[PDB]
Amino acid sequence: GTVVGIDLGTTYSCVGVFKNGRVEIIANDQGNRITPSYVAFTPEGERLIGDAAKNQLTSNPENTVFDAKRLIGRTWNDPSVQQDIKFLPFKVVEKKTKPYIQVDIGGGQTKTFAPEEISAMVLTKMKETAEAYLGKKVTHAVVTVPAYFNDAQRQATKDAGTIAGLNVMRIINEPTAAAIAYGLDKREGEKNILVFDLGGGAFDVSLLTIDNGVFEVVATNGDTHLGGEDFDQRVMEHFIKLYKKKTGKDVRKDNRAVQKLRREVEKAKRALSSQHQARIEIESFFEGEDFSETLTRAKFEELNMDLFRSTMKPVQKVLEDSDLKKSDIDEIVLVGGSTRIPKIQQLVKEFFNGKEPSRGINPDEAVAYGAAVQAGVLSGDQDTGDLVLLDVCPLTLGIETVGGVMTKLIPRNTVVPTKKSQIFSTASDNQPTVTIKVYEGERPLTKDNHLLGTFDLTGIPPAPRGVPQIEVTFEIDVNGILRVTAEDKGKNKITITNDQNRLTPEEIERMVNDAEKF
Repeated sequence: GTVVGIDLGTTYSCVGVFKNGRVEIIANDQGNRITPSYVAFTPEGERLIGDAAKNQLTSNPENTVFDAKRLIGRTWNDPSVQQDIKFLPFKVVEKKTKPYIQVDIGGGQTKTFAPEEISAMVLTKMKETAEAYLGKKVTHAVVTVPAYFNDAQRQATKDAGTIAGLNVMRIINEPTAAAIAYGLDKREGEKNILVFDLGGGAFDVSLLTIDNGVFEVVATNGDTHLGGEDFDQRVMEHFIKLYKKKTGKDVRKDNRAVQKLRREVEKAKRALSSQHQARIEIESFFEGEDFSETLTRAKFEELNMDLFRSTMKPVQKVLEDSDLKKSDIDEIVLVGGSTRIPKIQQLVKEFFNGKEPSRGINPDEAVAYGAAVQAGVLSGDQDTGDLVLLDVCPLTLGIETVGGVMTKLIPRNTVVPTKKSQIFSTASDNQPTVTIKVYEGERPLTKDNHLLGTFDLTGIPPAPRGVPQIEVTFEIDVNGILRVTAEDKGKNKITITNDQNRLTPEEIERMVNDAEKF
């Protein structure tokens, strides 16, 4: 059928379709070309998704869910998850070592959701938006992820797609999608394009070469827990502390107070993109008292300056990894909602010695636009023109060798799909199982990198230590997701079992079925 492109964002999502020779970004039922990544359950049992969910946050905060993009593919004990919990009104509980979400779905009835199920609801809303515009069912999609997403975050996004009843044909890295929006139909030779992608929750920088519809990522780097949400938390914290100093009272555990502050902080941030001061006004803030304060642009900037400045380190790294200087950059493409912040634009400009970013790019839509073009290509639409993408893995994959040392299998910035094979053997006589832990990251020792998964090579026939010869192949697919397989080089196929913190097959089937009821 008609394959859609969905930008699944932390705070906002966007859907496009390639039709009649061009991309159309599809407006939702309220006329908005972006939709809040919010879900809510009214006290009466109505499920709200998008604008309606966000609009009732302050009256029903404990049963309004958002920020799921910063919870998927993470463990409960991740310090980033524990940071966000302080500013999230909904209950987050540990289940299967992961942050699950508990809400009241109506009439006092508790329900627990995996964060993938929240993202599935958002994807369902984006699918419905496209279906209303197209006048037909949508079964297939290209869905975006941050370039710096790890394996678990990628797989969790695909699982969200599955739970939404979508066949996710391709997971596309956000800056790659944005590069397509910039570069589609340009015949300007080969150019070095830097995409600076700072959204509601994640930060990516990618350097690409673009040449007449051929897009190649040379290097990428970022931080999947740096964006708008962090800047909002800094301002919320400022005003929580301001109230503490004024009254002596702590509002941090009052969800109504904190989320009313969130609403106002969002509006102020938007206003401060064009004004130098904004008013924070809350009628019934805490214990019958109102809240009435000013936020200057200078204060907003001061509260966030360390975070704003931290965005230049990934830019530095991508230039080094690509063997390019600042002066080799032909265009700077700014995408993501946080690139509307004047100070962010100034810092990027100053970092590039006064160079102006590319005009004609809406930072809220460019990623969706690119996703819709790639969806057009995967639908066989010739009006997209020749469109070739070469993308990379963001993180070095490795294994542990003697001394806790990170030993490389596949280095960062390798074009995918790619594979690496290695022979493994046993450490003791008659050992029936060999366990291999795979890590993601650039640090010297495995303990300072991220555990991707534990893989057990099982059914190894009895033999003396060191005699078995098992060739394990580690393959990263075009989506950026790892598959591990094994062959006895001495019955050829070796059964591998893995633990990668993924939703179980039973979970996914149950969650798919539950979603179909809505």
